[PDB]
Amino acid sequence: HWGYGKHNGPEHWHKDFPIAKGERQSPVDIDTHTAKYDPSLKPLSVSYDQATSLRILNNGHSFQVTFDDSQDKAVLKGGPLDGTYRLLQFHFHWGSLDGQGSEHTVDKKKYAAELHLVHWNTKYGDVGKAVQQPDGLAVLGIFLKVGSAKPGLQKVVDVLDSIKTEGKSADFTNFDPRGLLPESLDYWTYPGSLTTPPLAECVTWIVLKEPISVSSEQVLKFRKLNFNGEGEPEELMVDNWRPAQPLKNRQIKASFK
Ligand SMILES: NS(=O)(=O)c1ccc(CCN(Cc2ccco2)C(=O)CN(CCC(=O)O)CCc2ccccc2)cc1
Ligand SMILES: [Zn+2]
Repeated sequence: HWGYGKHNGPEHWHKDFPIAKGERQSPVDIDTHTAKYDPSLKPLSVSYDQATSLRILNNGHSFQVTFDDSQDKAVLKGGPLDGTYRLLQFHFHWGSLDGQGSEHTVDKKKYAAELHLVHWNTKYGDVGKAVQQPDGLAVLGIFLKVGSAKPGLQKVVDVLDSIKTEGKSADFTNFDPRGLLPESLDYWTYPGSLTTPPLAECVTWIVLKEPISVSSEQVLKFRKLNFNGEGEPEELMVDNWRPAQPLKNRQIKASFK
């Protein structure tokens, strides 16, 4: 029922999910002058060498690549995190135009898209239990700007024709998510939430400072996806981003001076 349109978009979500007006909702604007360097943060550890991708799918609000999280293969540790977080899936949020699409903003600047690599804290045993914990998930957020192509994204782009409509999926094995990362792991971090219903307040956000560049042709292919299912009226999957939410009683910490 929820979506991104006028009658079911983010301004309506609170009716079914009252935590939408909660104390640690995401995304937020990152005010770079107020975020404070935290020398206590340890270096991020992104260990994706053994990642095992499974499928790519259109779920009606984004497209997502899933991973086998049956074992400690692709894991995120360090930075603000205590313990080990397993990669479950990645997906994107994007705009109808290059000047919008990201969920987080930087000094109110919106990027053309935002990649979310979703990880869960293995101390809770399974992701369903983790989403009920304030420290259950860690999402690594990476901004996309339009410029040069990202070679590591092309395998994704070239299969989107096969999952145009909600409910479609395809095999997507042997995809290496390391090809989606920027050079620098400098980041901002803050406690927040899922940015789609149920908006659970279970996420440590780690947002990389350095965007990746993708080409206009790559992002154009994102915008040809459909929110609707096959055999329904075509509604292009664009502007599937939640806007910045109030920061409230939170501090955004920087890993870098
Ligand atoms: N944009 S964001 O902030 O990065 C972002 C926004 C939403 C989510 C979804 C997180 N959630 C919650 C959810 C609930 C409904 C929809 O979603 C799940 O992952 C749920 N689920 C699917 C995992 C999978 O198979 O992928 C786990 C399976 C499970 C097992 C036992 C009991 C309950 C659930 C992730 C990132
Ligand atoms: Zn997301």
